[PDB]
Amino acid sequence: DIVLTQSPATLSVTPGNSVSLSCRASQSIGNNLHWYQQKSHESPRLLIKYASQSISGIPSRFSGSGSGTDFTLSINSVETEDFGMYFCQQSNSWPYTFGGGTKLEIK
Amino acid sequence: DVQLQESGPSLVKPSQTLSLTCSVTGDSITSAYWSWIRKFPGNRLEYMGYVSYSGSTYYNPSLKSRISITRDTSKNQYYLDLNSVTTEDTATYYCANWDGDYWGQGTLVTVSAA
Amino acid sequence: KVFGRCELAAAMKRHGLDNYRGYSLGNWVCAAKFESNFNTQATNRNTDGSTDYGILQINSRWWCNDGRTPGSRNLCNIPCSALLSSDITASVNCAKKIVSDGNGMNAWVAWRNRCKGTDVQAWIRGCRL
Repeated sequence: DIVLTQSPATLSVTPGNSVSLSCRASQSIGNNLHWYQQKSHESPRLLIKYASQSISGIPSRFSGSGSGTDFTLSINSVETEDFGMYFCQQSNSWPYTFGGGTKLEIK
Repeated sequence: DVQLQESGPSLVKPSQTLSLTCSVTGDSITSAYWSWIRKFPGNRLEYMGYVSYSGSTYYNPSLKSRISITRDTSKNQYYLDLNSVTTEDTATYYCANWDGDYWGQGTLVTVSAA
Repeated sequence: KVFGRCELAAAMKRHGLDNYRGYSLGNWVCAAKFESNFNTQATNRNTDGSTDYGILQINSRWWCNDGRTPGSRNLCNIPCSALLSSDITASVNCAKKIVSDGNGMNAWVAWRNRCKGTDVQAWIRGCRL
């Protein structure tokens, strides 16, 4: 299996700053990395697909980039609705896998 | 528009089979791609498997073949069967379409000797 | 747009098809060569009433919606017109979904008859990608 490692494990931010979260894959997975957000007491919500493809209905402050093995998710000026967990996942190979997650918190 | 919902027992005994149902409203389950995901205590997410258009299924090998995913075209539901549960199956189970844009709300299933 | 071979190889590699679910790069290039001769605007009317669109000849009965095919399921949630573009993005996104089924690349008939069992890596040889 493809192991996906995310960093930092925790990130505190005062609303209005910019942040970027990493996800490194143990093997090259091309562009096959997606990103999700999970707020408390809720279902994961698809934010970015295929490394950098925007998804209708989600704030434009979210953006992703990378390929191969190094991926990042950026948040332009964190809004308080953004705090929660962020997970990356690959679909290049079967079993699909998720990274350990980053917690985003008010500083 | 698509709506998904999990249902089943919230408490199970070790060694039985956990059975879960996902009701879909807003589109026929037939032919589409449908999945199951679980979140363990401690935030780890595990992709469990998916059923696809031909009826073929893909199961995570971490589940060592105790999983079955099945759909019933008439009631417009699809199912999760997980045999021999242990305390390591305690978790939040979600139903979701393959594309990842419609998720059910989740259902906490605890496995305890009770 | 009619793509060059090497030009298609490097594009598909940018779009994450090298080794996607077990199919090497050459598979995709060969498939596109026999399915549409690298022409992004190719269309074929089927005898069943469905049409096949674009560079990977994606079918209107199951995958995209052209608003003219009877048991249309639109499994890729996308108008068929979206696959007739010089940008290959929507075609690749749908193709990635089609191959994630147990039939794999066997959904594409030309690839099936002209590509499977052939040295498919020949299609990306002699290219800077």
